[PDB]
Amino acid sequence: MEIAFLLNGETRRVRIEDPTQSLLEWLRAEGLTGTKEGCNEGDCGACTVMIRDAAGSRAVNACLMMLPQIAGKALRTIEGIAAPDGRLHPVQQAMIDHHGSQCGFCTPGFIVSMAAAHDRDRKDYDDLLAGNLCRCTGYAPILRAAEAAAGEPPADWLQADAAFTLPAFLPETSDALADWYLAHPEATLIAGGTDVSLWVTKALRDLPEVAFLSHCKDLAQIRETPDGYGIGAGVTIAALRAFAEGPHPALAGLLRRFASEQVRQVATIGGNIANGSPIGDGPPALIAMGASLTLRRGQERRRMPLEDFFLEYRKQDRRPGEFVESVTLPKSAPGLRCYKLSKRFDQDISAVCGCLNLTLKGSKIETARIAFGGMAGVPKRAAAFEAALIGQDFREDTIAAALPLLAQDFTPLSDMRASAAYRMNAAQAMALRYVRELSGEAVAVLEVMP
Amino acid sequence: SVGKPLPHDSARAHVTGQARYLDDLPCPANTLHLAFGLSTEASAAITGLDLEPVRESPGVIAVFTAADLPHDNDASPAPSPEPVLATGEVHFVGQPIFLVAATSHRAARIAARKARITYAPRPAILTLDQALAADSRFEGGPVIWARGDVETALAGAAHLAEGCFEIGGQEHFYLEGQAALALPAEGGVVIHCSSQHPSEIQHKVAHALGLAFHDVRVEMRRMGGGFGGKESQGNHLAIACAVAARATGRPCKMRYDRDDDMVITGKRHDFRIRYRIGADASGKLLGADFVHLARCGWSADLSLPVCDRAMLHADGSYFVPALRIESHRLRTNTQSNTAFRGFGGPQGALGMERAIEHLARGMGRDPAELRALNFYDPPEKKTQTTHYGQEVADCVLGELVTRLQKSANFTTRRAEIAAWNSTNRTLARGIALSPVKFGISFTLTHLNQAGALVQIYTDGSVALNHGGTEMGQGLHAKMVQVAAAVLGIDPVQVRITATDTSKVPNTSATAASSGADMNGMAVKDACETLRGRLAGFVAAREGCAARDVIFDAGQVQASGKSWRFAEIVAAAYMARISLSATGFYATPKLSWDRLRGQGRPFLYFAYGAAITEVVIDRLTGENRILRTDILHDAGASLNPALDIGQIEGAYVQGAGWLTTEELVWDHCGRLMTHAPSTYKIPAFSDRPRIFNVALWDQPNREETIFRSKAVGEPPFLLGISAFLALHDACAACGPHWPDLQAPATPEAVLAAVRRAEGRA
Ligand SMILES: Cc1cc2nc3c(=O)[nH]c(=O)nc-3n(C[C@H](O)[C@H](O)[C@H](O)COP(=O)(O)OP(=O)(O)OC[C@H]3O[C@@H](n4cnc5c(N)ncnc54)[C@H](O)[C@@H]3O)c2cc1C
Ligand SMILES: Nc1nc2c(c(=O)[nH]1)N[C@H]1C(S)=C(S)[C@@H](COP(=O)(O)O)O[C@H]1N2
Ligand code: HPA
Ligand code: MOM
Ligand code: FES
Ligand code: FES
Ligand SMILES: [Ca+2]
Repeated sequence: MEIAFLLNGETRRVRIEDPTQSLLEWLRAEGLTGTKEGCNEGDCGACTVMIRDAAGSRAVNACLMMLPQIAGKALRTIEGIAAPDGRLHPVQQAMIDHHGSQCGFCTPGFIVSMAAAHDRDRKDYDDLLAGNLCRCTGYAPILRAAEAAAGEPPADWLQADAAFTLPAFLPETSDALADWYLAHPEATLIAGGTDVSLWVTKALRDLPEVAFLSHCKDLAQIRETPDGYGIGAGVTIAALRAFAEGPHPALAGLLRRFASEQVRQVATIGGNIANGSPIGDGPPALIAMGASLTLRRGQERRRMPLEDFFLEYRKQDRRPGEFVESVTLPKSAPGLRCYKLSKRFDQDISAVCGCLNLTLKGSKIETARIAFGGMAGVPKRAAAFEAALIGQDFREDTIAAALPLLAQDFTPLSDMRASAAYRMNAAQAMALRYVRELSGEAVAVLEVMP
Repeated sequence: SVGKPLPHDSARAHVTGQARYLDDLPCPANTLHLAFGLSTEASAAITGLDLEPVRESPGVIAVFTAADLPHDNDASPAPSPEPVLATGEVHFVGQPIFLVAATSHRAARIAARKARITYAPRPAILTLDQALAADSRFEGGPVIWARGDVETALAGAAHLAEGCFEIGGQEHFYLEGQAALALPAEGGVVIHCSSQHPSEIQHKVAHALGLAFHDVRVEMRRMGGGFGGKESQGNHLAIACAVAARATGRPCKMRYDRDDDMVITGKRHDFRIRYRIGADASGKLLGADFVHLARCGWSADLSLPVCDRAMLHADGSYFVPALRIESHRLRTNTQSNTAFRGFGGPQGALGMERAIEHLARGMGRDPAELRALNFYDPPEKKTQTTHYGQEVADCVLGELVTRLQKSANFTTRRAEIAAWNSTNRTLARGIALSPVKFGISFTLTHLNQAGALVQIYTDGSVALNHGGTEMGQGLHAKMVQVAAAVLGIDPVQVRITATDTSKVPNTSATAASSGADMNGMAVKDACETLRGRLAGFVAAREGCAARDVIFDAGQVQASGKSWRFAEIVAAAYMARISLSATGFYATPKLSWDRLRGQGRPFLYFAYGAAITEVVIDRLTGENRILRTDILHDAGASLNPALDIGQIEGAYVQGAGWLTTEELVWDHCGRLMTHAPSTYKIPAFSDRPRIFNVALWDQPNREETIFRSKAVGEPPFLLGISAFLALHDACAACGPHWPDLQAPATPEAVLAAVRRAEGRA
């Protein structure tokens, strides 16, 4: 198999024999030693590389990304951030000026993350560089550097890559995929790869029969249907957050703390849903807002409430030859709030994840849509708490009274993330949170002035 | 150019991605790759070892067992042996049992897991209570030091606070992992490795191969972070490569995968500290009785000097007329704990800080005021001594803290928080100030030495080499600045060469913050021998005294005439004068008895103070640092820019240790937090939203390299202020003592909140 791409301003044609090989490994084997390996788990951002195509330019993790995915794209690593003549990028110089490096090992990753950010005039550095771990500097000098280089024109040699092109199955369209997966039910489907590639790097697994869904535009669509928004499974979390900015600020506010920017750019909603994780952050949000899932078995097109998809741990309502096609969100959900709790705010998976969405018919609670992650082995609604809330007065004391029912709704687990007691306590904590927020009370720690 | 805020020596190379770390180095096509096969048992005898599926795994060239080792099987820096490969029995989950030599890094890793091992499990020792009950310890019984009579003082104490709290460990999480490369070179080997102590690497590799020291050469250019974790932990890999290379005939390279790295290597010693502290009616401290329960792991490593520094720093910043410490260095069937930025110091200090905080709260007094009252006295009666009997004739904390409180607007801010708290009931703010008194020097005294080698070439350029290693602390630039200052030339003329045991021998580790301190002097010595030669050459030529020959700004001046530096050197070359010189330094005034707990172990102390402000969530325990204000003493700083960097960095690491960073083992000794997904170091947004770092600018009293002070470790202790402010935030929940445990995770914060509130 043969793919092509623009590696640091020059076209490169590669003969793919091992489809599972990561972009990090390939580059370093090429002697492009500038991209570092910090963890091989998508967590630290030392391997941050800059890809470009029709969609624009973005920073991604080289260790998560597999080669076939960069076909027909413009890859720009650290050894290419500087101009052909040797002149340093505004980002690079500013880091030297503002002592943004110490040991240096995390610098290539930051420079790429900052350059890609500079290329799109993006300025939310907290969120932008959350996926970039530095253990030396305290981040303070890296912020100065970023701000100092922000008052500079974009690199033209980096913008020049835009004028490009204008063993493993790669479907162009959903039809092509549907036919193929129908005959190949045992195949390993790869969307973003931010879960699949961990099996190869950490679990040290081999994967025969592979397909790449990231080259399938009609699967990656956000369309407006009469009933709501039919969001395709190929849509990236970064994209879903961007869309939700308007219609659903609460999901967008939750997706901010989904993974990191380098992961959000390639991780998809279909991947997050088809993974079926009890700690997955997508489903608890979507279930709480009563979103419907759409499954496709070639031509077969089943529909269901998202919560019904998840049967048991490592068990989903998924037919052989059937793939997650799309979700459908309602046009509105103003009663939605989403609380993710973890040790650290950025780049840390949930211990407890509470999404609450109550309807009020003037003081009295009409509908209860309360969903949790990490409280079970499968994302589910708090049945007993929900039921015992219908018709009640919307005040703390009433909610305080129904709180114990959650201990009959869930039996939390203990591990390194949290103790079962705490998980239970924090689930009930999110209910008192929900009431206080709607009563116009200060509750969020992240919204506090220094 | 000492004092100038110049950049790091490889700043551009970092930014361009052209700086080489071990795994970046080019090496022969036949370079094999190595991986360990780890124990799945915390305490067991090995009954069966079938390595057949390992040998038959693809690409595997050699498989090694303890039996296959030609000589020494010891990697410990301690006098007590620690096997590189397990010898019939395993002592923790992750202990290397066998070594795999395969044609790729993946291949070896894959092959390592295909082991067939049978165990005869024995009872594990995982908690401190088990070790304490079963007497699983080191040094054969505890170490106890006492000054005066604590029991008598505490008996008649106007005020008293008792207490006990946990302090969790800390994984280094240097971005570049542990890594080494062995190159067989005619009878001997060359070792490239990511280590803080190349001289020990030589030592351990030599013994492993049965070679005299002059047959082993360690080169070390830069580390992608070290933080103490590379002071000894590198030994296992360098030995593995040396041994595999000897057998296979090929160059060998080994690097831990992140999960392997966190499971195998040690961490910061976690402590349980019990305290009894007593005060005056005026508020002066009478006595403090401390008990240190330290987790050392399955092996000694560097635990002995680590717990020694915990004790040495159990006075905090305060004069206590009577003080006792009881130090239990307990052995557990977990990872062998090691050095970590602060070296047991931050634990001892925090014990004193938690105690004095509790005391203050107990008598309803402002903690800041109480600490202020109980600092050591300023310079200029006989001088106060520490509990180990060392005079503190350099304590500037009274003056410093005052300055920092005014600049940070402390009193007003505190009141503003009081009001904010009383308007909120879901969110609570907290503010606290904590001081630092960190002693400087290796407590193992003979390690307080450094060497240098300087070359001046005929074109005027300079090659500078020393024993210290660059792990990102800006040591190399600092040395260049010293070298350029002494010679009277522009830093650009001075090039730093990689650390090399065949260039500068018998070096200590780059630790105890003595890197800049000692090596700086060693550089100075070598340069002054060089400057001395050229001055004497010019003097004789121009006819006058050498001390009248002036080296400055790349120019040499004598007899009203002035040459360029290069013009003198070429001339001295023609004249036949040696333009190569060594330099050597050893720290004076140092003498103390480890057992007696008496003497002068340190040359001077490094001081500082931090005011931290935070916010907590009463419902979950979620929390954020909102602002920090630091004033720190770097002496007459050698590089203010680099020094600010070190404080900003160290503070975040200190704070991080006492917040989101938490090590967790299971009921079987299996570390559960072994990936970055589970271990949570400070992320970008985690930085203080306002970060105010200012240097206390005042020369050292002792004769150190340009009156500067070691800034490497001391600012790490400033992270205590964050843990104290988190506690302060809990104090404003209810009337009860919160008893906040370290690390102060969301769960730990919620617990302490509910205690103060009195909710079960
Ligand atoms: C550093 C890091 C941080 C992370 N943080 C979070 C987090 O904060 N919150 C959270 O919820 N998750 C997090 N994750 C894990 C998360 O589940 C995935 O990263 C991502 O959401 C999955 O999307 P993907 O496109 O990468 O799926 P992939 O990795 O491509 O696939 C995952 C699984 O889903 C299957 N699959 C994918 N698409 C389909 C489809 N269309 N039809 C049928 N099957 C399909 C694949 O076969 C595979 O079994 C994190 C992962 C990493 C590495
Ligand atoms: N960037 C960076 N700074 C660092 C470290 C590190 O690994 N990286 N380690 C430290 C530790 S543990 C020590 S002992 C030193 C060593 O350098 P010095 O002796 O020159 O201060 O400073 C500290 N500063
Ligand atoms: O402070 C120290 N750091 C490292 N090693 C040591 N050995 C004695 N003291 C020390
Ligand atoms: O901890 Mo630093 O003494 O290596
Ligand atoms: S190496 Fe840490 S993100 Fe890829
Ligand atoms: S600078 Fe050393 S890791 Fe970020
Ligand atoms: Ca370590």
